[PDB]
Amino acid sequence: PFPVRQDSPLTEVLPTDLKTKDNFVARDPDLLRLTGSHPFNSEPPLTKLYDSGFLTPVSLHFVRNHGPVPYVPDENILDWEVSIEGMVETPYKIKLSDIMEQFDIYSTPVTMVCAGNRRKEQNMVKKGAGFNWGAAGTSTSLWTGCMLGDVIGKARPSKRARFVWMEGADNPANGAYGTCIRLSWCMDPERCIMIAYQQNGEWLHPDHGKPLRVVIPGVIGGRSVKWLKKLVVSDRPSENWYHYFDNRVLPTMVTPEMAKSDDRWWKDERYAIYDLNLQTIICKPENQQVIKISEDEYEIAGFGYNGGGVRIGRIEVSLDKGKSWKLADIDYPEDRYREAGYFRLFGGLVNVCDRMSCLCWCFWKLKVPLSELARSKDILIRGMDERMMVQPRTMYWNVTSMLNNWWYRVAIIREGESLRFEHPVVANKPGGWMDRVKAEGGDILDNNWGEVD
Amino acid sequence: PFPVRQDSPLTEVLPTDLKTKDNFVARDPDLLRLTGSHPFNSEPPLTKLYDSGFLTPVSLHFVRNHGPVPYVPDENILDWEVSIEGMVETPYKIKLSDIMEQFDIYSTPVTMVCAGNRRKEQNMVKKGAGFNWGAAGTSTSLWTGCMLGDVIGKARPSKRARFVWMEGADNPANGAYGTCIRLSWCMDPERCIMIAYQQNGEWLHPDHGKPLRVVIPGVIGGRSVKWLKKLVVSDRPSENWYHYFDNRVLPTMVTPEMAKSDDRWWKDERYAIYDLNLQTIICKPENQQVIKISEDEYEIAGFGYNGGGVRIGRIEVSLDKGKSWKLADIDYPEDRYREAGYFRLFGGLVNVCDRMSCLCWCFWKLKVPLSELARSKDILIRGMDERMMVQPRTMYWNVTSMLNNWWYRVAIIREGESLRFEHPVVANKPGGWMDRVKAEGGDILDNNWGEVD
Ligand code: MTV
Ligand code: MTV
Repeated sequence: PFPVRQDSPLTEVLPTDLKTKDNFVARDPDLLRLTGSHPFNSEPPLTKLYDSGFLTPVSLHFVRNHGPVPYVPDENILDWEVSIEGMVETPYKIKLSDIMEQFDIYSTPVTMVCAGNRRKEQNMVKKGAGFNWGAAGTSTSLWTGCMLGDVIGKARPSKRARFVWMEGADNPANGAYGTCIRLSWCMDPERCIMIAYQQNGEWLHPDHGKPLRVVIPGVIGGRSVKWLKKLVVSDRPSENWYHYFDNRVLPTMVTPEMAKSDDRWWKDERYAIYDLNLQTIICKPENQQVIKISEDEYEIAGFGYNGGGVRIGRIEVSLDKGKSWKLADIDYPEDRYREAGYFRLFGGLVNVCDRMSCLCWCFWKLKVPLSELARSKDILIRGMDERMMVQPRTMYWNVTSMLNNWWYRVAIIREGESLRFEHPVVANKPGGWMDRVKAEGGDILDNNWGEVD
Repeated sequence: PFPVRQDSPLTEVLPTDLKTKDNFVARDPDLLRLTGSHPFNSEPPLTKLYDSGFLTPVSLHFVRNHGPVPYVPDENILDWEVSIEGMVETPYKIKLSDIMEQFDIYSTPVTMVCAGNRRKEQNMVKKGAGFNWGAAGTSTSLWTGCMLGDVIGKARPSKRARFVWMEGADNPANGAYGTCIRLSWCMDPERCIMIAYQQNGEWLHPDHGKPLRVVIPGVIGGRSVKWLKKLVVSDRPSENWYHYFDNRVLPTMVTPEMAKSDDRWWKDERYAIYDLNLQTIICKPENQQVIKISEDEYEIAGFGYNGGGVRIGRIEVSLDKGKSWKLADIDYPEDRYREAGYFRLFGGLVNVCDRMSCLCWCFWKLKVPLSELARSKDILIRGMDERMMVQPRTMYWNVTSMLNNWWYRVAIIREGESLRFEHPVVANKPGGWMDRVKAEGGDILDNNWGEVD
């Protein structure tokens, strides 16, 4: 009735991982390494992400590890303990077995996305402090677990409390990875924030937080803390190093030099990222794909996602550099779950039907004549949400190069009787229109995306 | 400790109103008529809106009446009845006196804004179906009343219910003005949706819904139904004519001719406006203001507002056509109320302190050297919210020309030793850079805002 998937979890640790601190972690070879062999930060290839459909296989899900994966022995897992302390009436410590036994379990489709997705495009303009991501720093899954809200609810947060700090078990360079989320979001059924212990029917792979993680829909991955150990109800935001010095969109005029040499650019919550911005990405045609000109339709296609559970109302494609726009047909598989009423899946209640929010990505398609693309220099795509907030033409360059959501552009190159298509960049190799434009010497932030007229 | 204001309510009915169906309505002469003498749709002049500060005087508050104001005798007011029916357990009818006596009362600062604000700018490009608004289709007030949520709560909405229809007592051309809002927004303390019977300490003026109206913060005025009579809890959106055929941002490529000749462009909720988009507006320098060049700072200034209670994180000004940007200093008087804890005002609880949302506009300032403006063709301004959603460069032209939130541009005209400044348009007269550009024959949607280089 709606998408469901569980695959075989991988066994083979790859030679590259055998040589590394994560020597016990079986990882899909198709994932594209972005900080070398370790720590593991990866995205699937864009075509495999799209071709997988609404649900990304666990093994192709993107990984973002700031440091090494903490070793977790399966024969002890159920006793994995999490601490609920802070501005509560009744602090307590709960183990996973007791999470499972005492709280209502749900299973829920959730798009995850990294703050960094589409970062390389920023890097091509001006190299910042972050490693390249392509456009596939997103993956969608079914997550099974309880509601953070219920766990936190049980300790009786005080009236002055505003934030739930989360802290993991891992040990990145600057210590335990930790950040926070707002308390009332935890309490809001529409946001549906979980403590998850399964993903696409399987107990968590180590890269995805085994045994236990927070998953915060409509919010950057950065706030979905893996290998969860502490939850601290508080009146103010986290003071973890990783809350301050990562996952912020600093004002465009702030330079890497200014941010290195002034701590307090990082100490204003106004630049701290929670809810994602609206992104739309073109997947068909693919990077470097060639197609013979004819009188036929080609189905341009992609996906889009948004923040705060706000639905994307329209996706629009221009072949004339944004002078005119064509309305794409959007598909929202989350509505399949919504339409379907209550189900039990992987031992959890499927209750999207209780909500109106869009916690997941969606897919769009638009057929145009190959002959219309023949007369075009590019495909552009943008989305607008139900707040009538649209993606910008202009790039918002920022130090961490996060949340880069300016219109995604695929260049159309005429070659005799065919067309070749270039995406902006490939995640870990050259091969995009941006690579070309750098060789030509174009200013990518000019009004023609750095190209010649 | 925070802004408070109550003024004398006006008595004098103006000659123009004496001649009209609204012959009993005392109206401020400084307001600018936008559909002639009647129905009354007006905005204050931009400088008076800004100069009034955080709280707009009631008399200068903007009015949007689709038709005539229903006559309400003060000596009966308390018995004004409202009907709570629909998918509830216990339908009931409550009169105002009993609203006041039985529900908790609150007093709350709320920015209102019309869907149509900044519409003329769209009209200058291509004339649509809506009457010109300038940039002052917004006003901020203290509103006193109960929570829609509590009223609706008392009837016990059913589990399948998703929407609260609202219907007024007035009789526009197509009958009772009605629309809706989502039920869970009604239940959400952060949204803080009221049934208000006072405004800046005074019982409601007739233009603002006397005796009773809904006020929905962070949402377009259109959903804040005046002269309230029915509330209908329902599983699906309103079917009022005014819900369908007003207050929608139809896809840009949809023409007035296509929308006239196809009903169903208006029957997709995805284009129905609720939460406002992010707007920033420049108020200083004013329209046509002249200033002598010197080595002095000038304080560029304005306001901004956003939807869904999402704070505006940054306001940025460019003097170089958006190549570089300067960070403005934002002031948020709503935080004054937040910081201040619990108070009683006009018989209502001031409890912004309970919330983290921004339901109100904010003010920004930026000092630049007059000599830097001297070398510029324009001031541009944009904002970005805490969802890292920024206003667009590009205009989103649409049939009703609503929610036009592309960067607001003030042209700088060099005249010997002074500078003259032109805002895009004046609400009800010529006098802007857009008027000039139309006389020159410029394409306002081109990359130089229709101007010559
Ligand atoms: N404990 C912990 N350590 C991390 O380094 C860590 N990184 C995260 C980021 S930062 Mo980003 O907004 O820079 S995307 C993202 C993800 C991704 O989870 P995945 O690896 O399961 O896809 O989990 C977040 N949770 C974390 N939790
Ligand atoms: N009963 C009723 N009739 C209206 O014509 C009507 N118009 C509204 C609109 S449509 Mo717009 O998004 O086209 S701004 C706006 C306002 C403005 O209220 P004000 O006149 O008190 O400022 O109230 C809304 N509520 C209404 N209520």
